[PDB]
Amino acid sequence: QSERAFQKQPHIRWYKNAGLGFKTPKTAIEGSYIDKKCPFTGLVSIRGKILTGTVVSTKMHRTIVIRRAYLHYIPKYNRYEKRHKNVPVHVSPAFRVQVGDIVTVGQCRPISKTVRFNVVKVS
Amino acid sequence: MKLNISYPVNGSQKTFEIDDEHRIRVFFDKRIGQEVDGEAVGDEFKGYVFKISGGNDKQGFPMKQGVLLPTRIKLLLTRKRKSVRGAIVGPDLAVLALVIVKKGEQELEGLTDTTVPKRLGPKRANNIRKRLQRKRHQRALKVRNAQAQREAAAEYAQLLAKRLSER
Amino acid sequence: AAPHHWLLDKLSGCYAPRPSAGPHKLRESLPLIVFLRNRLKYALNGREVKAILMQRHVKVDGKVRTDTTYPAGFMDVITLDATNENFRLVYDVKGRFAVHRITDEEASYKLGKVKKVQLGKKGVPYVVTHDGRTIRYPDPNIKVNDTVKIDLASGKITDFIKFDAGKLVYVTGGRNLGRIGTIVHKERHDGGFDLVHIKDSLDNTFVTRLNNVFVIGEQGKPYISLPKG
Amino acid sequence: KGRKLNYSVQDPIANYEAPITSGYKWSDDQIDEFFAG
Amino acid sequence: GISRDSRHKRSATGAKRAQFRKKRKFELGRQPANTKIGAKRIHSVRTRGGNKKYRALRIETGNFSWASEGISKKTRIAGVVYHPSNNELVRTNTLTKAAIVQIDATPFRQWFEAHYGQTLKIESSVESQFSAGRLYACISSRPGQSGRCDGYILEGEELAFYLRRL
Amino acid sequence: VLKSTSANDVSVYQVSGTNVLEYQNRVELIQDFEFSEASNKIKVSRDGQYCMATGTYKPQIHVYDFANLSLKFDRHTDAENVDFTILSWTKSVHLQNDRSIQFQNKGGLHYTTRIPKFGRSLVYNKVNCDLYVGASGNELYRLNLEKGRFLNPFKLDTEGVNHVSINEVNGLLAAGTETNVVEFWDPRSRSRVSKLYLENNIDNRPFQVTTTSFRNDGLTFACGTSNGYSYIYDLRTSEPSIIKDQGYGFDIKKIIWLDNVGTENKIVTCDKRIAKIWDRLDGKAYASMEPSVDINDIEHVPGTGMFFTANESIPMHTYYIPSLGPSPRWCSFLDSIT
RNA sequence: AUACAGUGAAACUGCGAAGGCUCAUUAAAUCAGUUAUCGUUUAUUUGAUAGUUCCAUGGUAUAACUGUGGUAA
RNA sequence: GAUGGUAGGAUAGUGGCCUACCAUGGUUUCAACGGGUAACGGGGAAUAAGGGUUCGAUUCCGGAGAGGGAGCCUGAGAAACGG
Repeated sequence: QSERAFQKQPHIRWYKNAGLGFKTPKTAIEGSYIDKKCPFTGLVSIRGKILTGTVVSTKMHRTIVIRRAYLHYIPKYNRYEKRHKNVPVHVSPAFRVQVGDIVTVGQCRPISKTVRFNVVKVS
Repeated sequence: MKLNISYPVNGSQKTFEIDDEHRIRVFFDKRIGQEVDGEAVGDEFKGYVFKISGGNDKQGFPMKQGVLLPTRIKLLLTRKRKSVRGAIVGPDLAVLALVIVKKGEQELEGLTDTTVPKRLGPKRANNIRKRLQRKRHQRALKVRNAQAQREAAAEYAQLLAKRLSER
Repeated sequence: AAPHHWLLDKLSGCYAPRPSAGPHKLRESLPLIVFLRNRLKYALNGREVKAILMQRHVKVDGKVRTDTTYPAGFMDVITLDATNENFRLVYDVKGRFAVHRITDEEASYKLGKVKKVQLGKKGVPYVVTHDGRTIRYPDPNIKVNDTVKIDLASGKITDFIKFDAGKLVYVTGGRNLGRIGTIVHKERHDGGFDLVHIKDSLDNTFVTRLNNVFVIGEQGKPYISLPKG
Repeated sequence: KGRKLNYSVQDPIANYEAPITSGYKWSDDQIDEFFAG
Repeated sequence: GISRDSRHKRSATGAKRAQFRKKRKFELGRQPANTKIGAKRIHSVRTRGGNKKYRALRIETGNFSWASEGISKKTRIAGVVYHPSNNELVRTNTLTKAAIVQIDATPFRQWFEAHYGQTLKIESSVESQFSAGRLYACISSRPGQSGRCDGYILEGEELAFYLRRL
Repeated sequence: VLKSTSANDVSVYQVSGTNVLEYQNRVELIQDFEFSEASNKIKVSRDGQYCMATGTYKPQIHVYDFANLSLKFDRHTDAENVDFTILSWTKSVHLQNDRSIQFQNKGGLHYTTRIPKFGRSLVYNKVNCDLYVGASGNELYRLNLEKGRFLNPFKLDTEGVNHVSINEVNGLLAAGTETNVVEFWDPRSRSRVSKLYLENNIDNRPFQVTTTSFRNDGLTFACGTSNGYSYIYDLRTSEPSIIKDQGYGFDIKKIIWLDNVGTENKIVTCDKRIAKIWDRLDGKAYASMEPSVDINDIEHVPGTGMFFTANESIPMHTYYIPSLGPSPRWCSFLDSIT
């Protein structure tokens, strides 16, 4: 689990808890995974709001592309055209998310150009 | 040329309009700080030595001490492009400033034989030579500030100790 | 150019008084010029309200604070020396600043919502409020959104009101701004529309936020006196 | 290899300088009989 | 440097027709000061009020930390052999954060002989540098921002973690 | 009268040294000659004025007018530089430590282009106008200033090249590689002509050649190393050479001739701390120019006996030799002060 | 009022001006609200907040000012 | 640099914001991306008026500019209407 230089390690194995109703799996408390930006050990802290939806693609690593269809009460043509949204998300050592898989994410500390959300739950 | 001359310790200074430029030609191609004799600028002031100290040329432009190039050049001074004549003196100076550091063979009824005094004596104590109630009040307010703050801090830290004992 | 909270008549002028910086925010306060001059009318213009501020009649939160645009926000007890004027100003039911008159034993204190508790430096517990009174050493059971009672002679917390299900809460913020009744429901969500819900005359229901609500007492016994109609 | 080696033609340098006809003061025959070996 | 804004570049949707704006003061990218070895010269630049920033260019006196006891002691700099955030950076021999640079470990010899008595439990491939003098150590501090050269020594696991690389 | 360092029966002088009554007898030649604590590279233009000195932190261009004895401007360029040339007057081309290339004009910053790999050296061709840029690897590139194209890059050996130079009277492209081979290409044919190998007698470690030079006869070639060892070369029995170990010997960076002033067959060598000067056909040191700080590189002004270094201190040193030649027309009272 | 003592040209100082016209046409990217910054800067407002001591007071160097001048300026 | 990962640089800091290396991604028929004006008009941007029903109160059209591009400096705040 070390394919890059420069002392791949936690930055002070290490373990913390964001709290607020989201579990930390036992390999993510005491396991060999580094958890650089996975918020359970991580360097990031949790805040903001939590969004939920199924996925479209998980092709690249550390990219979870959620879909999010939601109801909105349209008054214009008085029928509901169905919503769709997208958000990239970093991995977690709890679930290899495949197609389907309604999961939720919490807002924190922009990681790439467009990701502020990291997976905290699978159900 | 005109020669400004200054005898500094007596406090005297006067200009002298010296024509007849082969008298002047002793100063030529001698930059600022290098000394000179009275013998080749005059005969009536022999045994004289003048440290040159710059001079405005015609068109009024000054020379600053020690660069090069006795024509005019455009430098950056106190930062903007100001024109400044070179430190070396040539044929085209209007006035040239001189400090006489040894009187030679003739008295001068402008420089030597006439002098001005200084301005006024010193004002500072150490300059004349060469509070304690505030020292009471400073020390008293300092020890009172200590006996207030460093005791009050522990006086509410003990209230934290009471809250921790009751919790 | 005015907000809604000041109860400011439109036939007044063109430039509206921006409050200066201070304890509260700009959006949740009224300055002393809009307090004294054109609300309870102890002045007629800015010159004479500056004159009485130089005379120093005002004693808001027990200190003088001679300033025209001093942002008196929620329940800062304005104290005026002549005719022993003690004024606690709260929110009414339609968004304005209802300035209730109180007495001396009630203006000897105020209360404040706690915002955060910190282990800041050198082992010192720590508490802030909406006027920012960084007072030393409360108990460990100060959660967010509880209510301290400030001493107003020194700064110490004297009493403490715990935020839980079944407490009398005041809502300052959003579309519920200035309501009282605090019990139909409790619902703590995980990031928004999370609150304790407030009744009405027919005990209707309401939604707000945690930070937009803060406790003032118990079900029938607040030690703040409240105005009536 | 995106920005790496764009084989394009660029606008301000297309006539930034101008060549010279004779150039080298030697001859090309002097080049050949200079480094035959 | 130039910038810090998304306006000059494309987002996750592929947009065009940028032509946006004259760039502001708060998109300030300063020049990349590649810190080297020399005589200690730190430029004291200003930002955000009296926020002085120490931009080190020629720093030497690295405070490098003995790992197993945590003893940050003073030494010199030799050169970085491997740093593929730029593989030309080690060709030019600069000194940035997270670089693995070589140190004449003579004060670490002094501390070992001073708080242990004898000279040489510690690993063998760093005992070879205990004997010879030059040990590998990785910079922690930021000379381009904080102006300092601090670091941590290589002791065993992290040593082989870099020696298998290069 | 400026003081002179001891040497082999010869005199040199420094102006703007680390040490250079003195305040009131100041001997300052060029006003505002000081940088931000170091110096990158200095060179003097082909005409009689306008020397250019590259910057150190917030790196600049610093053109000094010799007939005004001060600074003209300082274009704070975008990145830190390593190598550049001057193309007459106002145009000039630069390349930075990143793989980018700037074209400065009278208005400044006419273009910024790039090369695909990290570059180390640049030279310009007076004939048909293609700048050759040496970089890391198999790659020695061209940017022709005629039609702005790119050209079919010259295929090198493994590691790369430290310095490229073309010969002046006939055009023989040098490229100082890492594996001691000098890789002479032909600027006519765009092909190799020779792969000359460099030898010694000490052989400490596998040195890399870092400096290449020619002169205006077109028959000899001055070679360097990464060890402090000058070399001469001719076509006449091109396998051996004459060599010059230097007494400290880290990396020689500047070896330049004296092929346009008097006191002939003389050459300047320059490694990191010292710069010396010796004679051809014997290999004996004429003089040396020991400063109080290290040297980033040097340059020699044409027609006269003066040198301009770029160093690691705040000012730059100028070195005057009143036996190699006189001081030039804009410095024509240096022979009157010292 | 024989070391200062009121008027006060011209000089240092504290601050003043604390937000004004024309020209080429951007579709929630210009804008408005909102979430957050234990992801960050902050003059001013407000509340808080300092414990290392071997054998009666420290130095020249510049003004303003005088004096000699240059230049059409 | 398109999409992300690792590290460094620069930052007031988050950030492919920039560079080395690596992977070939990402948005879209549930409307990507692109087409124009009564975009001198519109969007609550806001005051509303005791009968004017799209006239009728205002913030903002977009960003720039101090002869022309370029570089630098000052400050709690600037790429300054005053260098």
